[PDB]
Amino acid sequence: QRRSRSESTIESFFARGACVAIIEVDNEEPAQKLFAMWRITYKDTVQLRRKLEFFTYSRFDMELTFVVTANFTNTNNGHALNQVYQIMYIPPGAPTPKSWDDYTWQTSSNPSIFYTYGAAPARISVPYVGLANAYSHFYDGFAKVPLKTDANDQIGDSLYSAMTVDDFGVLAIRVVNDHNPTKVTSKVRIYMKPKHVRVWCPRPPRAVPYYGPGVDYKDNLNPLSEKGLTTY
Amino acid sequence: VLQLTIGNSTITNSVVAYGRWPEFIQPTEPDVATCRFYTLDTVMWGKESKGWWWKLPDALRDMGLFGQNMYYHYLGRSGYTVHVQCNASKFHQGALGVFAIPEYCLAGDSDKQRYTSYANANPGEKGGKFYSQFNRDTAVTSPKREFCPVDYLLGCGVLLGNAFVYPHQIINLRTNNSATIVLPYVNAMAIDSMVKHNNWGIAILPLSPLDFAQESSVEIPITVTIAPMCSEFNGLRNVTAPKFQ
Amino acid sequence: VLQLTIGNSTITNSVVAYGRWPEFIQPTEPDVATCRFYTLDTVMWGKESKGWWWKLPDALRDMGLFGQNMYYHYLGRSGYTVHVQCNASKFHQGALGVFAIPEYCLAGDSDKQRYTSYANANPGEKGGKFYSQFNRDTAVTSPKREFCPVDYLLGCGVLLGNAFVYPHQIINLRTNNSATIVLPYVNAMAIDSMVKHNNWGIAILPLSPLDFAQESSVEIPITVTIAPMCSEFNGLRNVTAPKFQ
Amino acid sequence: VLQLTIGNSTITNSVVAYGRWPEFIQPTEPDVATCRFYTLDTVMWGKESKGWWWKLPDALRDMGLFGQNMYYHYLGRSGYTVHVQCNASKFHQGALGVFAIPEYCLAGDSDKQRYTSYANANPGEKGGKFYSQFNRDTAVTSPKREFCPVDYLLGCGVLLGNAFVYPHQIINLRTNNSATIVLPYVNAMAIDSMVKHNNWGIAILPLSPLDFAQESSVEIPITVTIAPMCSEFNGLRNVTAPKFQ
Amino acid sequence: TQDSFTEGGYISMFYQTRIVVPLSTPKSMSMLGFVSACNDFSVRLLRDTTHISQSA
Ligand SMILES: CCCCCCCCCCCCC/C=C/[C@H](O)[C@H](N)CO
Repeated sequence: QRRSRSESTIESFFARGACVAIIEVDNEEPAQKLFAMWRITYKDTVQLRRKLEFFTYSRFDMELTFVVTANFTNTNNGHALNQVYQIMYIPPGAPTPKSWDDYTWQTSSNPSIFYTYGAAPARISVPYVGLANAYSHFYDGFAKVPLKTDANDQIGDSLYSAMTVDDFGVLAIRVVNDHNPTKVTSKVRIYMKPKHVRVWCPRPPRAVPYYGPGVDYKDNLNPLSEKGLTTY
Repeated sequence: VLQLTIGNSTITNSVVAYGRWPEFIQPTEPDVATCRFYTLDTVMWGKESKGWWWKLPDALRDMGLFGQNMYYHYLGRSGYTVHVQCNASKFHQGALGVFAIPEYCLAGDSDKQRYTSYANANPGEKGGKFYSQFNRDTAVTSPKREFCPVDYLLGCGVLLGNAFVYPHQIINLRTNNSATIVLPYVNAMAIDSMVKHNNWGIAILPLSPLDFAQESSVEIPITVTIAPMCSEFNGLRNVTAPKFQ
Repeated sequence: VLQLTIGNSTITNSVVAYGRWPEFIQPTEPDVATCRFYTLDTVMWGKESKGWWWKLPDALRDMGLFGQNMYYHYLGRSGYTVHVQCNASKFHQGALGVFAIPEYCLAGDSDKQRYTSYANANPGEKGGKFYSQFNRDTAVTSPKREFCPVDYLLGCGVLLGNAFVYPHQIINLRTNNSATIVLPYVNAMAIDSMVKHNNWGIAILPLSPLDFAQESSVEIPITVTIAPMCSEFNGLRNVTAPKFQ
Repeated sequence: VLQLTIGNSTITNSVVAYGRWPEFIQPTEPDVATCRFYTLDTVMWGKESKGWWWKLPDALRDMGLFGQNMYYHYLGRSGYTVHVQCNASKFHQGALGVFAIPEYCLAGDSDKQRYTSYANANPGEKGGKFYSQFNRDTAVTSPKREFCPVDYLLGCGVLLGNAFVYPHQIINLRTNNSATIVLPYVNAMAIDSMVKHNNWGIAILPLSPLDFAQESSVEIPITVTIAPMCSEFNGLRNVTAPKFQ
Repeated sequence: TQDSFTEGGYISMFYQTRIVVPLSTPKSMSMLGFVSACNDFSVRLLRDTTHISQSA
């Protein structure tokens, strides 16, 4: 035995940064997208989702990297000075911005990153922030149980396999700069890298296209292709 | 193969899921009232049967004092011992795959996502049945809000063939007539609510179709017997009465 | 006087009946599900009240998991801790005798002997009430088959004054507002059926009539809280469903 | 509970604020002239009383030689022992919260901010009184420049319920008739001017309204007695004569 | 934050017997409630409170 399995380890399997979200933030004269709130999850994309759903439970420290790409929108010769983007983390319960100049942007206790355009992509790390002892990719249950004494069925009605409505909060991204006379549109791509990963209860990989945050399937349910029984 | 005695119930290969025996972590532990084999309602395996599925501990919600402890206390944990019995003659042929899936989330029948109701998602001891194809619900006025498992997709968007990654046992009528799986408590928490969360899912699929001699129609019984093991509850309060309709 | 904590229930002289603390003798022993204080329905002590009586363990037949274990198992044993609460002002006067009678057999209301029905002999948490005189049942067509306890005869043909030979506690409003009796398991057998046999009888008699200032009508509440102690059951089978009508 | 003797004054639970006893740091220290109990003017607690507030050392500015030393010297420091007395019968019901707030800044009555005058901000031994609502001053020509404390806002924009974070004592008439708080010297400096800066604020709030039998109007006295402790002064010069109007 | 998955339970109060008062005594009284954390208490993931707001 001289061939090794260093690259098949769980840490190596997730050691790549996967894009999990693309957020559009526009700066223009203040129906608008001057600030964008994105709920944190890996299920907006399939690749990392499929890799993680190889297992039932996980525990990993995350690393987020933000790549910002700005462009003009129908500019004739209108130009702009280098922009600064504010990415504020809003955990469940904290107030959420209602405008791009709201008081919530003060970031007194909410962590925030101020990224200057043209610099290196903004990278930070997060520890395991799970309420339980491990993350639950699959939850075979509800959060509310409808009881006999409930006045109406909606009291106990809950989404299947949904644990909490506000899983880990949102990221609110704005352009701190005031509006230039010409519109500037930017895309922030968030790349998520698990680290120190531990996994439990392996599961078969998804074989059909994802349909929503659950195991629901709707279309393209015939994956295997035609092949002769005795054809090599 | 050998005697299997738990509490006051005895059953005349057995696989331990993930190589872990059920174990304990002031939790209330009924050493006898709950540690015993409860027999679920028998199902009938025919030539046109697609499969069956049950959810644990939901299947034992009305089984003796185990259900009473489950409903009275707030959060409880329990391992299980599942024993599937299917006796056939030497001239019968077939094979059953018995899979114990942790967090056996199933797919719905409507375009709305995660819209399955608690009543339908918790069938109890009767369980449910897989289907050959995906039948989309069309009753917009009164959606059924029930699962639509697919046999070859395992009801979760994965291929049936890879389901053997889960703890499994094959009842092949030519060699064995019973299967036994010992499941420990598997969850992201040391203890969790049982009324709202199901820890395990038992799926029985007819891998090879049943056949007998040259008979057109043949059906044989399958009986599931589940023994809670090392079950402990905590958070005693008034009794929970779920709305099953 | 001091904190009295059992399981998950705490109550802010206490007499141990016969100087014996409840003790254990594979019996099923819920250390938490059953070892806790259950509060019976409050009664109202007035100036024209003759007394009240309850039967143990009958009074706890529908109290949480204790009743479920009592009905599911064949034979069980349990000690008790009875706590009677009756709070009154400094200007109230009265006295309650709380007696824990072993085998508190009561007299009927008809000329027919030992004709009392199970439903009437097992009132539950509501209990019964003594009477000043003996009212003979006259409904020959449909006899009521109910007890006819007499206050001064204690409902058993004995004098009330000698009832103090039993374990007892006097709640005298001028000095104390509560009584506490710790009853061990008393029976001719180490363990016996609970559905058909009642081990204890709690009788509360107004030894001195209630009075307050110069008010014509005064009534104060009496609340009974019973904690099973060292309760163990055996002989698990299907659930018993007595006909209470 | 026990004798409380300071200098030549004796008073027949006591809480030490922040667990710190008053202590000394050529300061002039009158061991007897200042270390004694001075009794403030009695107030009357009624059914329509919102509360009272005093400022220390301002309340003792005209109390014997303590006031003379306070005005003659430049900067002085002093701990305090506050004793609130309110005697009521067994048939009275009520509760007083006595809070010792460090730097008890209060809100004004005008739209202009921090416009309260020195004369109004330093009432002396008479103190002030809280109000149910916020009455905005409307005398633009001659603004009153006085505080407008609000009972439930504690006069500082905070909730009354959290005021217990401060050193506090509850006089509940059913159990106790007096409260005693020992305040050390609390300031950002080891010693500071007393004429311009008040180190403590004593706020007495009727947490539960006063009531007696079925009487429509009932009022009982509240008397505050404050003993300076370990008081030392420095910077002797001509006497200060504040303009109180 | 209000979440049915991390629901904590309920607190209730009932009359065990009654309130009994003699003559010449107030028949209506008031009780106060206080809440505190025990030594085992802990918090996690600092954030911004929703109680205080500023007009922008
Ligand atoms: C500006 C600073 C940014 C701070 C970002 C903190 C966000 C915290 C989110 C951490 C975990 C998110 C992703 C991991 C959880 C998975 O979705 C689990 N499987 C949950 O089901």
